[PDB]
Amino acid sequence: APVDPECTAKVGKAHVYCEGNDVYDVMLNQTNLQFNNNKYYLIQLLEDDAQRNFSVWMRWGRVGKMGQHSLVACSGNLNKAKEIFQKKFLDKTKNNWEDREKFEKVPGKYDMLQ
DNA sequence: CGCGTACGTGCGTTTAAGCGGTGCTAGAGCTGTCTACGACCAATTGAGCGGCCTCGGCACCGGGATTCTCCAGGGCATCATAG
Repeated sequence: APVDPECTAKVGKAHVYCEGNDVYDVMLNQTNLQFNNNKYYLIQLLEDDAQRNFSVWMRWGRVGKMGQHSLVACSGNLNKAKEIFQKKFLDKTKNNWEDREKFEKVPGKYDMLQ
């Protein structure tokens, strides 16, 4: 579960935040040959060293290609960052982040990399 | 083969052409003279002609540059699809 080197705007200067089970770094994949879907989605929380100053990285596209990405900055509070992260994970998977352990692949939603 | 417009057809309106006359006069046409211009003619001579050279512009030949034609693609943007 390494920080993406492809995030040039953020590589080098920060360390991804995790907590045991709850790892706020993850890559999800969805393949579906019926509809020719083959897409991935990485999410990464990064902390500043000086202050409690966090950033949420999202990156998604067809497998292999960087496609598109978004940076939502959360210098305000890390809890906001958890909100964005967990809410988006639910939106995208229909699984809660606290209950991420018992993942059940519903059709047309992301699964993660074991 | 399709499409669109402009000319033919037909019909009604206007106006000067045609017609017929009258009248006027410019100039066409005729006639008579006479002169100057061209025919004519003979002699003269030089301008022009045939002949004869002759040199430089042109024909030819070759060779290379440029242009014209031509085709193959360098490369690169439209489009479908992703996420």
